[PDB]
Amino acid sequence: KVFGRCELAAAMKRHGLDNYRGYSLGNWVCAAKFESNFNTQATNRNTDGSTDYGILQINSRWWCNDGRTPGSRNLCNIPCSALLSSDITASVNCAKKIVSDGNGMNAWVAWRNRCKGTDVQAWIRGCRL
Ligand SMILES: *[C@@H]1O[C@H](CO)[C@@H](O[C@@H]2O[C@H](CO)[C@H](O)[C@H](O)[C@H]2O)[C@H](O)[C@H]1NC(C)=O
Repeated sequence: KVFGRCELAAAMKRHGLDNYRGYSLGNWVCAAKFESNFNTQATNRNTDGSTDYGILQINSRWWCNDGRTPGSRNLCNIPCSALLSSDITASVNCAKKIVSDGNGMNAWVAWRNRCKGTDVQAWIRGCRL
């Protein structure tokens, strides 16, 4: 499913991401925009053989099991395919663990490179949240 900008903002807010660990909602919407372009089915292979999954492009090397990343970790205790669901719940719960992992949103390279330090509020502008 490809979410609408405000549609995703609403879904994320409902799942308690607005200000989770001090990161305002716009940060999360911005990260999703550049990581997957709001598409829950996004997958991208990484250099070391692992793969990123979902709207938030979560890595199989550490967070989920895809059965093909020899010696990876599954810290979110879920199969990576669960991160591709039109229901973002699993992606949100796993992201909550990632952002609390000590490096905040820097875990998301698209966020560091294109969101961090910008007017992230523009991303939820116009939405009825
Ligand atoms: C993207 O890849 C990053 C590098 O592998 C990864 O960051 C690592 O996460 C580890 C989690 O146990 C640990 O904190 C390392 O110090 C850190 O470099 C990051 O989590 C990945 N991002 C996502 C969204 O999967």
